[PDB]
Amino acid sequence: QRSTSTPNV
Amino acid sequence: QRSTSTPNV
Amino acid sequence: GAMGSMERASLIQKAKLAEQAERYEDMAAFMKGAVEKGEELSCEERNLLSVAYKNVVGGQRAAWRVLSSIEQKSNEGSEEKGPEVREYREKVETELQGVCDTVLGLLDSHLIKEAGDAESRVFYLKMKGDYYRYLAEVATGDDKKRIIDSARSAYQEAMDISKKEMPPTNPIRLGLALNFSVFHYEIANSPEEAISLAKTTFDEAMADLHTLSEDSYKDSTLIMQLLRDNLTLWT
Amino acid sequence: GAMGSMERASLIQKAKLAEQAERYEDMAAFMKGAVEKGEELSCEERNLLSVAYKNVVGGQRAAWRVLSSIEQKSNEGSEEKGPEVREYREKVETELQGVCDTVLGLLDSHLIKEAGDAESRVFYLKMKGDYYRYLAEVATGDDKKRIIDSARSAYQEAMDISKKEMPPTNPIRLGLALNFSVFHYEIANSPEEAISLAKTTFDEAMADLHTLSEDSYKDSTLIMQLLRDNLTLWT
Ligand SMILES: [Cl-]
Ligand SMILES: [Cl-]
Ligand SMILES: [Mg+2]
Ligand SMILES: [Mg+2]
Ligand SMILES: [Mg+2]
Ligand SMILES: [Mg+2]
Ligand SMILES: [Mg+2]
Ligand SMILES: [Mg+2]
Repeated sequence: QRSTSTPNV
Repeated sequence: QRSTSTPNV
Repeated sequence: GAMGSMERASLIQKAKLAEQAERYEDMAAFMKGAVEKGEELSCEERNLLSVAYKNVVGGQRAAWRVLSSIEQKSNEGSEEKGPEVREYREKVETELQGVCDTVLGLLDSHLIKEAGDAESRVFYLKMKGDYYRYLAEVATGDDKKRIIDSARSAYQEAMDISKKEMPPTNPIRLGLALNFSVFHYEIANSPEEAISLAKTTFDEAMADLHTLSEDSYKDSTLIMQLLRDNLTLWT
Repeated sequence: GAMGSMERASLIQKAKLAEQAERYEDMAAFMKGAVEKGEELSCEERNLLSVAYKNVVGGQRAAWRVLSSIEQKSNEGSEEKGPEVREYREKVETELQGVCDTVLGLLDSHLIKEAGDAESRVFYLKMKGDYYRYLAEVATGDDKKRIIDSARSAYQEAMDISKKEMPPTNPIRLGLALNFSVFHYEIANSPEEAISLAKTTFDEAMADLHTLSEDSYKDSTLIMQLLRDNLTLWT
């Protein structure tokens, strides 16, 4: 499962 | 609310 | 003909990959290239063509509706914002029309004329009706009427063949009837025709389900449920 | 410079419309045009630029991962299917690299050099690190090392400025730390560095929340939760 990067909003 | 047309699969 | 140098089978392979990757613009381009090889399409290939373009135009239609709603709101004590909303709606609209024209062009040169089996001919005529319907959704000019008539004519030819040549549960026959019913309700200002067509189609299919395998049953009942959903919305 | 004839303000307006319509390729093209006007970008405009390109490259990355997985499976008693999977993965990869190069080019000509406030400079350096990181995800050649180093260098410069000039709860500082921690874990083979950075960042932010308004609290805690999600995944 992939690490979370910054959201796009 | 929009009518349902054929699915795309 | 950017795809002119690629093998037919490689185009079909890459269309399937593009589908898996949710790259529908690429999928459509690969399938256009495959069509332009000039051979008729198998059932699976026809469905790849349809899925690709339906996903592309579906995204365009959704965007157009967003922009059209903003534009309509702008035209109500709304502050003047200049030409940009109209310009950008027009940009999207033109691109949508271009995709419809491309599909129609494939159908006219030469998919329909080479399609002799009912399954292929109905499929392509349904496509023709659908892409004219999409053109009709955005039409306002001296030609909305002619576009509507083109959709109607394609759907009607498809219907006539499907009724003669396919069982009432055939998924293409059902899907055609579904989409033509949407045309009647949403485009042609004929809700009673829409309701009648959906009801008759559903009922005749119901009465033929007993002839089907478990898997064909599943295919037919999926589309029948859509007819029912529209009937519930419309009544 | 297809956007060279459009007013800056019209480009920004249309970028916002494109965002509403989920037309991120158009959004990115409008924002590229706005950048190329040569004026510095406001905070809102910087965010439009970032949202646009992140959505475009995000779709490309997802597609690349699908295709790469298929390709890897092909290279295991797998039947020979010919060059098509590799070709199409390469097509997508090249397009992804092109988008990264375009963003990097905007940053280099001349967003970063004109950015003197910490908020702008950190934002652009974070972007630089991120797009090199995306290039690193697909790199295998004699240059994966140099690409990794370019990402690292950009992130590090951003970190140094953010630590000097911004509070520990600043969302850009937090987001930078989040993305740099991902770089460490996913790209640089440094999971312990990733974990340390995420933990320190979270804890220092926690200790500064008391200084914030309700709305700033909400902004900071959103990103802090992402740090926590990674820590939970990684430990
Ligand atoms: Cl426009
Ligand atoms: Cl390719
Ligand atoms: Mg050949
Ligand atoms: Mg027009
Ligand atoms: Mg009545
Ligand atoms: Mg001007
Ligand atoms: Mg390559
Ligand atoms: Mg350890």
